[PDB]
Amino acid sequence: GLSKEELIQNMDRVDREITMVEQQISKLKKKQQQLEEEAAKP
Amino acid sequence: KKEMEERMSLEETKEQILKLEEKLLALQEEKHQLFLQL
Repeated sequence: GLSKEELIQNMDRVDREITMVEQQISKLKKKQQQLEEEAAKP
Repeated sequence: KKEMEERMSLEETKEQILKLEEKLLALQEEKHQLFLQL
């Protein structure tokens, strides 16, 4: 390890990057609703 | 039948949403690597 503190700070920065990629999938999932709702309409 | 050409375009959009599942799972695997050194 290194100092049980400098390595712990790196884990908090990696968790913030997962929220950005996860937020893009939530917005893309709602977009599918409009495309799935427009394709089901008569 | 009819009303099928619109269903073919939705299949292409699902391929981009399915790839996000592999990109979102790879991001969580990166943080797991830090635990091995934590």
